[PDB]
Amino acid sequence: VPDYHEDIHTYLREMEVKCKPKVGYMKKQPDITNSMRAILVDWLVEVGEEYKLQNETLHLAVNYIDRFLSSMSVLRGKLQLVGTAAMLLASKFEEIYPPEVAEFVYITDDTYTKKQVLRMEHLVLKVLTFDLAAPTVNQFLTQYFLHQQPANCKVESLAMFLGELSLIDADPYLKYLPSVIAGAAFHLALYTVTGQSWPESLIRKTGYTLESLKPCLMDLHQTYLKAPQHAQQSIREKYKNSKYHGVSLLNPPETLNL
Amino acid sequence: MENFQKVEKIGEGTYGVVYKARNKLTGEVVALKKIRLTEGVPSTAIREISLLKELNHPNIVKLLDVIHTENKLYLVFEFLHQDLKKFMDASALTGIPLPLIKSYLFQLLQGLAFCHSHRVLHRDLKPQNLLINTEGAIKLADFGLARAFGVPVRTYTHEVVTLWYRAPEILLGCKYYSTAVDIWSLGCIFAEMVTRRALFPGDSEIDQLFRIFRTLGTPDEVVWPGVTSMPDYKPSFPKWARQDFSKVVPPLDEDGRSLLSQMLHYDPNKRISAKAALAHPFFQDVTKPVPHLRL
Ligand SMILES: c1cnn2ncc(-c3ccnc(NC4CC4)n3)c2c1
Repeated sequence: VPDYHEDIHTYLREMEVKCKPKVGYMKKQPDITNSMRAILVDWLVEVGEEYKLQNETLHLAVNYIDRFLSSMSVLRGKLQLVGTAAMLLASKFEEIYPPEVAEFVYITDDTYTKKQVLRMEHLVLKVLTFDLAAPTVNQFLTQYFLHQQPANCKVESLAMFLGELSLIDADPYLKYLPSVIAGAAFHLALYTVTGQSWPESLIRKTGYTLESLKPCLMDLHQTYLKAPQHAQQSIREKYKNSKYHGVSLLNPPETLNL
Repeated sequence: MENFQKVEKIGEGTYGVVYKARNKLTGEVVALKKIRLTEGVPSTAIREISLLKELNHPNIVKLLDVIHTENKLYLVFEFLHQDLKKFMDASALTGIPLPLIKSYLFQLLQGLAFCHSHRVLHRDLKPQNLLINTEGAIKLADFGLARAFGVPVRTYTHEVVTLWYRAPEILLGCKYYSTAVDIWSLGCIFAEMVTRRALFPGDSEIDQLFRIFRTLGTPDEVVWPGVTSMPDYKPSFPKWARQDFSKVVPPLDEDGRSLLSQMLHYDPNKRISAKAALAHPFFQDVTKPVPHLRL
């Protein structure tokens, strides 16, 4: 049905501001670097594939991790326990039949006890003040795809891939709201596949002019280019698959003509 | 948790036990929802809290506080006296007056409209998840199977949802939910307040499907484009004829039927939204009457 789509967009747009992590938190974390987090997020992509989880789960998990770190000092040896609990909560929130805790214990090479993971879950919930219904780059792409004419999976599959890549690198992608990263993702994917641009309808829906997306769109184009060199390679592997139309093997355009 | 006095059990269910309780310090009367704690916090409890916390509305139950211990987790609700099912059972002889049925439906539709416009599907609307007070309010409760649909919600292969209020698209095995399934449920509840009897009381999935058919006809490709393709459709399905809605809901005016037929529309895409139904002629004269409830 159409009647709610508009109300939902404006709601998510309102909510994404609220459920958003502090921009410059990593510098205030005295024992974790952006790298350490990149390594964690990429691992969660591996976890996601291993348990055939929705991409949305991953996207949530990342938001939980980021907001958690936004207010709790965490030591490096405990970062994975944070990552794990978040993936468990994201799974419980999103998935139809979530994976057994015993199994989130199992994927950490038993670095943590079953009792450790469960206690972390309760602490994540506390810090996040139970607010798990977060807007994601994924939720925003879903809304944008309705504006396609017609639906083009390669475009969607590329946008998904592009927006997923954004999760890994806290620098620069904490700068931008999910709705923006999604908008940048969408145009870049559409431009690569069909040669078209950020459509007039979506400008009206979002309020984002293409020029307003430029900054983000500049960084995303770079991430896309340097994708095969990046130290984290799980997503590129994930999106080589025939299911996702092998989008990660499509050559980025060298200039964006902006 | 020590500032609360338990008064009595007022609800049952698989999700947990619900007690009426009193705040010893402020005097406020509440409904406590207990959950024992081994797979960590139950998924249903995780969804129920995080979602209710967004939805502040007069026709959605107010989650007042969540109190988390190590070994127990309590959800603190504003108190409401009884549910719609218990009221319906009690109105068996006398009937629920149409002015009140309208009132209830109107509010139900307002709760659902607010849910759906905040990307929340209830998924399990049935008379027991709907709470009424002595003053004329009715509110959507139990959000354990509720879902956020920023991304479209895939349907479970073993639908744990109630059988009688289940939408045809689910029973026919569609891939995703949509707001349409919540409207269907309400439709069935609306008919039930009118008829004093359950509209589609099936035994199994196929009995539930057949009961829907005997009344509204067996859908074809004309009335529902793509129905034949759906995974759980069968060619060997009987072709039942659509029944006269005056014989299905006798004491309902033309608008009432107009509205009911629209909530019970076959194609989920053409089925009325909660938002639209509020504008339907049926509600032009809507009031807010008080029900006569029992202890
Ligand atoms: C059934 C199932 N889940 N669930 N959660 C909260 C409530 C609630 C809220 C407010 N009042 C009441 N009391 C009603 C039982 C009469 N129940 C309730 C009732």
